[PDB]
Amino acid sequence: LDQIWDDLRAGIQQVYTRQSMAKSRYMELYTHVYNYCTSVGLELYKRLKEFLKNYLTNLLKDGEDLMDESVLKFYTQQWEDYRFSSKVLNGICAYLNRHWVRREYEIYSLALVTWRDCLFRPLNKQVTNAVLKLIEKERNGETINTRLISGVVQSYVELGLNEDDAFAKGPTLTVYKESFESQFLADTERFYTRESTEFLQQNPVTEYMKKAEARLLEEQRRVQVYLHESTQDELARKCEQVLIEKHLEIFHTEFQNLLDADKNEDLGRMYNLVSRIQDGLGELKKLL
Amino acid sequence: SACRNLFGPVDHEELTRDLEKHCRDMEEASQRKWNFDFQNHKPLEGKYEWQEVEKGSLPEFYYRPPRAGSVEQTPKK
Amino acid sequence: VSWDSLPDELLLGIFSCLCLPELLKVSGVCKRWYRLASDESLWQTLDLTGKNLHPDVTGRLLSQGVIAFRCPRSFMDQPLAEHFSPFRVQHMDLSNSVIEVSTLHGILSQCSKLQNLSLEGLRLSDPIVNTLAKNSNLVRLNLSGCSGFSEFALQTLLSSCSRLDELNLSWCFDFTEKHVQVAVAHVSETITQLNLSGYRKNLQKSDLSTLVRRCPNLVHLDLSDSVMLKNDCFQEFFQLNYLQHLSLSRCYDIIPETLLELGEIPTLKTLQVFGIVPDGTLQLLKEALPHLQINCSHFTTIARPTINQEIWGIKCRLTLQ
Amino acid sequence: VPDYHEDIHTYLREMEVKCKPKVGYMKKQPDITNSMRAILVDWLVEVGEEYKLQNETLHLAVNYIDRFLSSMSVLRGKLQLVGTAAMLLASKFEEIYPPEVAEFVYITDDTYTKKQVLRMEHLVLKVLTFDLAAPTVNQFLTQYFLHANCKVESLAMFLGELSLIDPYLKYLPSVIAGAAFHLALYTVTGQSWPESLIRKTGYTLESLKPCLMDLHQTYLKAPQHAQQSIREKYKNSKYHGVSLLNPPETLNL
Amino acid sequence: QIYYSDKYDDEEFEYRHVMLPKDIAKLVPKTHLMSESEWRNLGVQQSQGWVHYMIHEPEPHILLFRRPL
Amino acid sequence: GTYGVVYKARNKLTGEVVALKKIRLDTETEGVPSTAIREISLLKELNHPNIVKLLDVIHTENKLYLVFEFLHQDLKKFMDASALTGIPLPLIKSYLFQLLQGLAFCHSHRVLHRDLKPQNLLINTEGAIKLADFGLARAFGVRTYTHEVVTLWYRAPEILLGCKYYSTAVDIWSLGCIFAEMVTRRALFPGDSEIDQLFRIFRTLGTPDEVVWPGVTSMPDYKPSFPKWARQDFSKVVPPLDEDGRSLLSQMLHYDPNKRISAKAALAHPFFQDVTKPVPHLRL
Amino acid sequence: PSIKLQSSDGEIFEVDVEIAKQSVTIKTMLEDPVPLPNVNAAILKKVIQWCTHHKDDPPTDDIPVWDQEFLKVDQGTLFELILAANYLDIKGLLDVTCKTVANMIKGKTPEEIRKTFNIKNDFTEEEEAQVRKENQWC
Repeated sequence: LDQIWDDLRAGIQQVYTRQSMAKSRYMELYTHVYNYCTSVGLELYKRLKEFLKNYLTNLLKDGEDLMDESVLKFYTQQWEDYRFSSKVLNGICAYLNRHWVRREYEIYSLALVTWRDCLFRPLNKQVTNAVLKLIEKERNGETINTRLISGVVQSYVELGLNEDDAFAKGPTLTVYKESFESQFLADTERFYTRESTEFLQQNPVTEYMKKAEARLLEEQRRVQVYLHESTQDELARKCEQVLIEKHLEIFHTEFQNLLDADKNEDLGRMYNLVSRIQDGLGELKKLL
Repeated sequence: SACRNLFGPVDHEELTRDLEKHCRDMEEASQRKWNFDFQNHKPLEGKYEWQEVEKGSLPEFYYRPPRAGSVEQTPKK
Repeated sequence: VSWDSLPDELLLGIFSCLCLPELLKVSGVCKRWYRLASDESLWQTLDLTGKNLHPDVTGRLLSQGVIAFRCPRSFMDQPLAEHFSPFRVQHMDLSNSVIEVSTLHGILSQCSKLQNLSLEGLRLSDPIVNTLAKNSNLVRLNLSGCSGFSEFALQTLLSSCSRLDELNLSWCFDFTEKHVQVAVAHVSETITQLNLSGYRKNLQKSDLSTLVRRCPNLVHLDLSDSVMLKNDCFQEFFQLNYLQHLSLSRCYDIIPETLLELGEIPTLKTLQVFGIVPDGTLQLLKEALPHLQINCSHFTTIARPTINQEIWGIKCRLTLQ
Repeated sequence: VPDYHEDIHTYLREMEVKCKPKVGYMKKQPDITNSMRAILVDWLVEVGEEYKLQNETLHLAVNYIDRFLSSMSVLRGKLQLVGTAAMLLASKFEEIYPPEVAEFVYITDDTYTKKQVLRMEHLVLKVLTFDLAAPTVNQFLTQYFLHANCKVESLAMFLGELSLIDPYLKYLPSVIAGAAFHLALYTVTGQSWPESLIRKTGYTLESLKPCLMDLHQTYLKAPQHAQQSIREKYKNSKYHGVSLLNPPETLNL
Repeated sequence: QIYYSDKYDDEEFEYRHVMLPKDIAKLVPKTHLMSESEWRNLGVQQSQGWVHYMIHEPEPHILLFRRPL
Repeated sequence: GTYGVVYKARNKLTGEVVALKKIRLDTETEGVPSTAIREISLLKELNHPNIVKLLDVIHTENKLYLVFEFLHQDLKKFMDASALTGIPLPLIKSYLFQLLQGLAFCHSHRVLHRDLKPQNLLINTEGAIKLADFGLARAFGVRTYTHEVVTLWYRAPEILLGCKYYSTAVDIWSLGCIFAEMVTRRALFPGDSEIDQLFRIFRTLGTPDEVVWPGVTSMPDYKPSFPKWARQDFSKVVPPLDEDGRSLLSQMLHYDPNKRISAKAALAHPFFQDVTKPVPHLRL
Repeated sequence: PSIKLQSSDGEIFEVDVEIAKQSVTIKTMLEDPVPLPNVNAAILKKVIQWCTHHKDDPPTDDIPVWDQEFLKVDQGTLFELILAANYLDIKGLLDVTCKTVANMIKGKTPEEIRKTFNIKNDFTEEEEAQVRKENQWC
């Protein structure tokens, strides 16, 4: 029908850019939806998809093109608001999900798919690059607004595509793995490889060991407050393979001279480090 | 629901006496016309020649009670 | 009130609480209800146990969208006259029915998504099996007592079918050494349960050896009434690893005593040896290997749909008592 | 096949006059009243329903009750045991799997012992002298129905049983059967007594006028009667629930 | 116990039926009928080729076999 | 051995045949048997030359006495005596006439026998034969009754295929079987069990089908996987019997109950309208 | 707490939140005087009564007798009640109403059913013989 469509579109305009409308309006919208589905709502479904594509493209037109530190405070806000309002919209058109979508596309999933097709824009690489730039404060600086990161992390977790893949099973972190974790790991390796060597070329190895242990504990903590839990193991493996596992000869020399020295405590930290890596102790025991 | 009473229990030995005095009607006529001691399963003096016919004479209805090797082939019996 | 104003979903909700005779009855009310009497959502699971019927009627019913079609011991010895679309039936049971070869060929030349089957006792032929080869998804199968097809047809069938979980090619009374040879040569590699009994003077040593060195996942096996099985066959089974249920009943060429070796296979659970073990000596066998169960399951289980009206755990809703 | 139908009809018409009980018998009883036998027969139909028996059992049981009371008096408390014994007789004669004596000595709330039931059983056999194949209305109705829809029969049996609830004993069972059939046919569809029945049984409408008007008036008075176990029983869909329809106020005879 | 029957045949098949005692008859499956290995396990003793082909509902303790000519 | 006691009486009467029957009644088990009640009530209501008469009923505290009518010999022993000689044709015709008369009377008076067999037919020394064993009688008005009838040797395809209504045409089947039996001194259908019985019936009269028996395929216990036998020539089934008798037997052992002749219809057969009345030739 | 449920004509019935939570539509609306322009007070009161009767459920086919007697009412109200249950999307109530209608259809013939439900027959007198021909095997 037509006369229903105008008021429905106006109401959906109202639900986005939320102003906390009253339940009377919401029942009016629900009653419209129910009334049209009793006379088989393919046409209304098509109109809904069309409208969402239009609105989200228009929103993309504005607010974009910032390249850092403001693509985040824009993207997280827009993603949060859009997710909430789309959840409400799924609440409204609940009669479709029961009687026509059952012969195959749920409204919430359609909205997530459309926002995914907003993700495959420069808005995907820009935000990831800016997050990498912000976490470049691995060195220092308590300016890391964690609310500017956790939002994007959760968004990447959530947007795992689901449109009739199989069904809603649980964690679908495909997009997270293939668009954020790889770059993060590569940058982590690169930065640590640079800084560890430049620090070694200027200092005695004891401070190197201390800094290595400190950075290890820091990078184990960091995941619990920034990133999804299915990341700790690989990050630990890579940071160990970089901070240690590639200066073993220096470890052997310092091992010899610390046996020439009189520290039984760097003993323990050295043991913990070398135990963190595979088969190290054999070279430690053999020269021992 | 159908488990109902109408009047409560009533005396019973008067019922027994009444019914047995009722049953004392087939005691004079039974002896008269059939001259057989039915209550005692005994015959009587006569007028009806009582015998005990052998079982094989009359048809049975009158006394019927109420109601490597070990091959796979065929071994005859 | 004009109840013809109800929406389709509510009408289906109402109809989905009926029984087959009444659902048939309400079909003749008005054209809309006639439409809704066949809407591919009420006709999930049908049942026609022993009810005589006619090939066109059964074809129309299957085309309506049947999934679990159970029709054992019903007779259809009449010609099929109409064409259809490829069917959607998945669990087709036709055991023991007196049916004609042409009718069975016609009905089987339509189904192609067959996930399961059973053709017990029937008589088959070359076009039958050739058409049956298309079902590249047969989890199970059964051909017990069937007879008529040829070696080339058998090998083509078994080559075409690969995912086959359980096979039961038993007791066919026209096989030869060639048939059993090609069977063991071309059987798939996934067989969990297999039965090859009956072939007394046709199952030979090289055959069993080829079978055991081809398929390593036999969980249930039986070779009853095989008269050429020996000690090396026993060690052939020792090469097998998951044989939880064996039966060599009436294998006349075998002494009772070598059977004690069988318990040395770890994962065995049962052994049915009717015919060879004389009386009394069964207690000897039990005490010799008391970690088993000897002569306790009289009847097979390999792809028999029913062992209780439920076909393969699926329950039929549309029925005729 | 009609090879025997008319012969059986004639034979039944002959039998029905031999087993007809006395009409004025009721006053002879010192401490029983027609209202009391009405309560007893109501209990009786309740029992017959709850055990899932046949109505011909009820008709034979009430016939034995009548031919026993009309030929023998008894004190107050024994009507219940007499009714139970009549039920046993009718069930054993007719119904396929008769209930046992235990159920009947139970449904009386265990008020009497089994042996007294056996003794009064002997008694009822004695007075009846083993004459139990009596004719009743239902056979006549079933014969009539051959000359129609299930509702007609349900109403007809309804009227007949309402009649046997308690002034009709003047009429013969064939008479009551015919009057009930005609009235029920008129009530359900307005059709009149066909000519084939007049040919067969010889009855005409005028010969059955008095019982017909008695059935009409008692049908009117029935819904307000003090007892309606028959009404609630025929409320069931098995009988098409036809006990709830309106008693026509005036006929078009 | 196991009582066999004589052979009665038509122009194309030849038949036989077999009775069972209570203990043996209590075993028969009421869903599917059997095969030669099955009833030989039961305890029938006869030739090669007889096919079990019918169940009679009123009396389950009777089996019916046939085999071609 | 062969326990029991009987009694007679012969004083002054033309119909002087009497015999006493006593039936035990256990004091507290169901009381009077249903068979006893059906027997007595259905028997003291019939009177006919071709039917045993009941004279009195005596009911004690724990026993029952029935003053039946004595008679000489039944049929089983009589045929066994003449098993090698055969039975004279006029005697057969007279016996069949009396049997048909008795059946016509019993079925007119709404009584079903359902238990006819030669062991329950009693003959006199003058050729008169009378029925007996009215313990299985039931007064039919047709409803669904009891699903156990005469005997596997003399049942009918109505009951064997488990039909629901078995109105009064089964006695005709039993009578036909008895008639052919005494004619050939061989029971036509010597069944081992119901399946053997059905297979024998088919072997003699061919496999039933819709053409022969309308609505046969829908019977509760039909399975078209039955053997495909053909109706043999009716002649060698009953050799010593003529053409007209063959016609009567063929229209008296017809499958369909509706196409099976009744009693009074059978009374008018040519074969049958020729009527004699001889006396039995051997001791009774 | 409680909610002010307003019918199509203002019959505001204040009802416990845990009672209205039974209806899925109201549940989701509350998740994030309310008029329901498709239900009048007559049906709404009966719905509230039923929900209060089933408010503490655990959460043929053994129809509860309470509902059965509650359903012992005439046709038009049953029709309106089924529509209201669908509109508010309450599982058990819609299920029991559907089952009752089903059992009430059981038994009758096409003529009787067509008569009682005010169903307008069409395309008949020439094809019903054919459609019955499609159904001998019943």
